[PDB]
Amino acid sequence: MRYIVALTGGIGSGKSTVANAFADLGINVIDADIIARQVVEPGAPALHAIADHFGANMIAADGTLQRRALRERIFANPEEKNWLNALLHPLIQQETQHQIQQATSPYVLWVVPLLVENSLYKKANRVLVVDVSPETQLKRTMQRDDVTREHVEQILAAQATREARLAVADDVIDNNGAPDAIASDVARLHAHYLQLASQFVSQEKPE
Repeated sequence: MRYIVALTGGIGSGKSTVANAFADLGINVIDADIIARQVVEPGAPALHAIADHFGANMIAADGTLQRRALRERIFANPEEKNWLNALLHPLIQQETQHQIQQATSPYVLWVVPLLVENSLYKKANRVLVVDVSPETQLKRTMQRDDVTREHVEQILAAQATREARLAVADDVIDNNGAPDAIASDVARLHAHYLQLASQFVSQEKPE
């Protein structure tokens, strides 16, 4: 049984930067997006039901998914998008706990961009939020993606607010100024998490 520390943050908060810092400390990272990408890769059951629902030509000859192609027709008929979820959802769910169970580190870092939006913090033991100013969010996204300021702002208005994230955070790490000052905080958090991880299974009283 692994202690699950969930990580989340808005677009451009540098989630990857924080996750890698924990990775360097020996923690296994389970990214929610990679999980989502794997359940629809060659061999996966999800490919099948896709061909049965949307169509046979949904899956290329080499068995791989026409990922960027499917993403089109779905947003062309967004009412099926909900369907394409009841299918992948339980699978994502299964793969995620399968990889939590496979981790050997004292605790795992579960990076969930939509932690707040999908209330996935209800499945975490600890919630770490990487926090930055909305300004920084705009800045970094206007460079790493080459988009207008009103394009990112349009995204921000679609994700949970900064405050909504802080409302469910157990720990918060500041990341709006050089991916190096992070070292200090991660080390602190990491030390505490090991502490929590080693005691949670047999702890008689909360905290």
